Amino acid sequence: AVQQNKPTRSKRGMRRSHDALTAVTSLSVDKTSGEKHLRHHITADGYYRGRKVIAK
Amino acid sequence: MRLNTLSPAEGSKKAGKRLGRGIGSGLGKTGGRGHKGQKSRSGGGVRR
Amino acid sequence: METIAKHRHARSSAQKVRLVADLIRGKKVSQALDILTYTNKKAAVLVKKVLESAIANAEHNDGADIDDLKVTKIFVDEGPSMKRIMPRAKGRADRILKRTSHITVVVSDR
Amino acid sequence: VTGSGKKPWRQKGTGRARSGSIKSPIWRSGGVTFAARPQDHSQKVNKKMYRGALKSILSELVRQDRLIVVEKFSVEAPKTKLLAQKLKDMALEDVLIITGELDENLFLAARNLHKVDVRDATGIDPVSLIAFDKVVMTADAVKQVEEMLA
Amino acid sequence: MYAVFQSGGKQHRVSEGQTVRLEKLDIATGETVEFAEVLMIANGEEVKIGVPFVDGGVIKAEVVAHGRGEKVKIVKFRRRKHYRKQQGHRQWFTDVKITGISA
Amino acid sequence: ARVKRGVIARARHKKILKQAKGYYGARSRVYRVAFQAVIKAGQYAYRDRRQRKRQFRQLWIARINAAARQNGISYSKFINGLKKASVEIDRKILADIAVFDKVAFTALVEKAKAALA
Amino acid sequence: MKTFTAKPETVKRDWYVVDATGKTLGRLATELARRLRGKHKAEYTPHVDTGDYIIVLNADKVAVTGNKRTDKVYYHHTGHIGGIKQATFEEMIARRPERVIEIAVKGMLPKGPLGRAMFRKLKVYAGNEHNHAAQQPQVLDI
RNA sequence: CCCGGCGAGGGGAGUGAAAAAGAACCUGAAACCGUGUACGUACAAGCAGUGGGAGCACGCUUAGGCGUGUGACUGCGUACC
RNA sequence: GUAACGGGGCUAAACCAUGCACCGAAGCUGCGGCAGCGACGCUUAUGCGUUGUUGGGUAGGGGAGCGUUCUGUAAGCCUGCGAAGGUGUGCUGUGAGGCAUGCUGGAGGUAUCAGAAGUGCGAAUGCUGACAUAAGUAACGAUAAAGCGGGUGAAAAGCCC
Repeated sequence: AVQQNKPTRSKRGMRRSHDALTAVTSLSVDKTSGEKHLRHHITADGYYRGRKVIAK
Repeated sequence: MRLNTLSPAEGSKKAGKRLGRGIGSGLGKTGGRGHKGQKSRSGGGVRR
Repeated sequence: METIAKHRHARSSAQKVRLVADLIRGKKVSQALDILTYTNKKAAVLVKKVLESAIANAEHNDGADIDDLKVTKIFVDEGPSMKRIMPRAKGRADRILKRTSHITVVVSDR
Repeated sequence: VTGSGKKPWRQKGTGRARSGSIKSPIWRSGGVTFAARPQDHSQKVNKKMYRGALKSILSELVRQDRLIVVEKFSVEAPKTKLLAQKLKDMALEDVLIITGELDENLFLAARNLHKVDVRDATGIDPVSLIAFDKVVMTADAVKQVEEMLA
Repeated sequence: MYAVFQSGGKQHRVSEGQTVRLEKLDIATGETVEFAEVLMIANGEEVKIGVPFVDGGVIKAEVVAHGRGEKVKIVKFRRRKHYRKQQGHRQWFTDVKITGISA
Repeated sequence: ARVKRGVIARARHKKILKQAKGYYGARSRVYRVAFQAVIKAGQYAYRDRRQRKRQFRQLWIARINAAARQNGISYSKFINGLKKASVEIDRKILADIAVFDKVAFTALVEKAKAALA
Repeated sequence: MKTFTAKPETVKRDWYVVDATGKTLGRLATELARRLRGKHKAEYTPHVDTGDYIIVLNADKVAVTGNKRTDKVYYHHTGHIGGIKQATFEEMIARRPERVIEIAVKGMLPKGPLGRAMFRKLKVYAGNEHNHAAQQPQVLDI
């Protein structure tokens, strides 16, 4: 459209409260090693439930 | 020395209207000419 | 012991930086550095080097310890825009402004 | 303002200000609407007010004891070090020397001193005469001033 | 214990151990305020009095500050018409502290 | 004589905007909206000098009314009774004993009832 | 001097049991509203919701007196269908039997919010079954 | 010297009377976005102001009914040209 | 959307007859502050005391005062022993205004009182600058599309292979 007036700065922050960037919910270690993790993927060295993955 | 203690004769200084200064002043807008018409604008039209 | 890191004229609009930054306000340095790591975004790696640089000069130099270090200020400001002609109706040649950000990390033990 | 009679104009009633002239006084810079014209404020000076105001100041100058009135006050030459060395001896500072006799050896003197000045008694300046500490005078100046004042 | 007195054309309720405010006095901080013009003392039970200036009553007092307040502002105004005008006053006062009021 | 124009207003502005502290949004930060609000604020403040005293007298009247009504007389027969009863300059604000220690108020009513006709 | 005023922690309230079987709708209702503000008592304050806590013991046999009963239909227009829509005096007694007493005392209470704060202190229940035995009600005749 | 890609920016170390003079460097508002503190916002609605006010922090209030900031709640209340 | 008592309520809480009452405005009045002016006293270009009616006010008149730039006393005096400027607060006057003061600041500053005036902005759908806003909205320029691994490189779905 257009608008009536220039808006207040409280308005700008209420409009931005829901669009806000969302939590990662803490971190992972492997179930099967002393190696640090990426949640519910397999690491660059294939550790998750072992075997081998990403041999590139 | 006595300098800078002078002032004009009694009531001699009228001081006069400045106009156009403040809005809470009484004096201001138009000049003491009122709203709109030939005599409110800058000097043109009617002959003496 | 207090440290500023800035990166000024960095390639992001400051609105897009302020988004990520408000996730990590007040967090303490180690908890925020984990929160940033599991943010996949390219903005989050750009900011990492400046946040990490803040943290590194307390871990060294004039500082001692990083365990009570906290992100005391974290803020982003309008950097220098290069102005470009936007193609638009009836040969309308309106400005589109290609933004950069001035990014400030302040960490302190404070 | 010279160098363009151009109208930015292209009517009013197109969503904007009147944009009236590129020489209009409000047009950023280059000239404002009532900026100064050559000023001359000197008048006639009415002789009977002038000469009679002065009769007041000459009486007031003796009543405040500021008029010394030395007979043939003079120095050999128009040299400040000579007049000034005369002035230290008389215990005087920053005084208005008034000539009665328009001799060049006093009248070109006193030049280096900031707030010592020399003037002639013919048409004496009423604004200088209320400044300075004292009026040195001669009796020759008293003669010709009263004679401008009858 | 509560009482009524006259500050002037206005009447005031006040208690024992109460500091209370009225329009400025001539009386100073280092002087004694006393009120024989006590209109009632409300005692242990409601009083049945008709006639004021009760003789068997005092509010004994003191001034504790003579000062001037803050400046209040007065607007006289009429919209759209280009009439606006202003007056100030800050007003002097006395605070008094009640030591009196007999049982 | 170049006169600067506006280093006087910077102080006039600052007096208005200091009086407009405690006010919302633009009111504390824009001279244009500070100015509208500061004039309006003092007109009301000066109005309520008088208006406060009238608004309370209504609360004053209803509190002499609740004591009297518990004591089975109406406020207007009691106040008119007191008027007929001898002198007393009196006041509506008088009965503190109405809200608390409600055992009193009776001597004034008993007087008011006695003068009643 | 300045005026004294009341405060929310000092307000007493108490629980009152109001017998209604001799009464009629509006002569109960306007005394309840008064009391429900604290306008029966010395409030001496503009801003603190005082009131009493009121239990109505029954009220099922309250006559309206005169012919007003059969034209009182509590008109509302929530957001649908041409016409005003209504509900009968008879609905109010047959089901949720309070509602005739509730929406008699509603109209005596202020604007939006403040009138709701006065109202949530009043209860009627279904009638001759009130639950404030442990509360120890002081009886009141009006 | 620290971080970094050879980068960009900033800090530390050192320079000075001063870098709260660090290079767009003169002292420096307001528009601007962010931090830090006190206090508030889910019986809860309007020119956002006025009048009354629960509360809390601070000021040893010599505590002697007071100063400060904010303020649930609520009487009253229609911007300037 | 009741919505022709403002509403609840009221079949007497209505209306009518007689009469008493209360509440209800800066009105009527006293308290304390104060403006101008008649009368009188002092006796002044702009008053104050005693006494007095008085003081809502635009267009519009008329009188007075403040500051801003600069001059004159000011070639003097204060100044890195902390000046202009910046800003929060308090004091004070009817208002304009003026004064105190912590922080800041690294050189400047000052009345009285008169006179000269480019003389106080908030508006002209005004002019210029800094810079906000609707907005995390819309946009991917005939979709002569593209893939993923390795490599230059620190990094690669788009380069190079």
